[PDB]
Amino acid sequence: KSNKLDHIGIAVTSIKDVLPFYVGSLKLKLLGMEDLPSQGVKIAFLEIGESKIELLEPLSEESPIAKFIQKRGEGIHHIAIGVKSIEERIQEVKENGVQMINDEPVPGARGAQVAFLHPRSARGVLYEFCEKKEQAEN
Amino acid sequence: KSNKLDHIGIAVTSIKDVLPFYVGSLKLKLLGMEDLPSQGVKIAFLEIGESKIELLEPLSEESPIAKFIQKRGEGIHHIAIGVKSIEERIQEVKENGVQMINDEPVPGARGAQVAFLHPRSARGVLYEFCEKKEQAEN
Ligand SMILES: [Zn+2]
Ligand SMILES: [Zn+2]
Repeated sequence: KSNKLDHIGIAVTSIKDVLPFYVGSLKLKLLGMEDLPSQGVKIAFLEIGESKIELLEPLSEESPIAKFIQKRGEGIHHIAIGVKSIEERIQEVKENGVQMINDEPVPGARGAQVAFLHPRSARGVLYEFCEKKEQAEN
Repeated sequence: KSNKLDHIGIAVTSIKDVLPFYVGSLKLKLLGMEDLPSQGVKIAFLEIGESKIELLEPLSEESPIAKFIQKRGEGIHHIAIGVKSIEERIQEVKENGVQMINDEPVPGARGAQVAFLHPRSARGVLYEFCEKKEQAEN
């Protein structure tokens, strides 16, 4: 409980080339964008209800996203679950037998602390735990 | 606007075999299940915030889900956007050049009227428009 659907990450070769579909056809609001050269990605955030769609564009051929697109093609990359305490959640899923890609949280989009669960624990789905500092008002 | 993230459909070979992960490790609440022999699927609904995760298990080898698992493996199948008027939304995206799998709504899970957009219009992502009758209270 308190689990939220934070976002869905979507691998694309070009944010610019899909914005006409997302903004023009689906009528989602583009919140903004960010560069994350440490993960080799540029990201665009689209609002969908209380969640977001995160469009992930590779910055170089060595980007994990470029590798994903090469092996699997463009499409849905991961589902992020917003959690209250990422350290405790990692410890709990590990105690229950889940294999992690990230045993310790790492920097993700929007200054969030993130950790990816191994798809082999989840029948081929890539889940991300996402802990964000609570910010609203003014 | 008024777009909601209704659910994420996830293809699995067995609902029973993944419930330990979803309920035990991720601590999502299992809402219930349904058989949809017309789409050749059994479905389990897990609550995640205001959205759901929809686990799709094929009922036979001829199921579109069985075919998907055969060609792509288990993993994320589609993202459903809840809309207020599905007829008008289909007409609008078509006018904007989106190719539909379903030009007319068809019966989906939970008695919803649904229509799938063609992944070739959306860079390999399968989107579903989902219109549900509004039900709460008592
Ligand atoms: Zn993410
Ligand atoms: Zn669906």
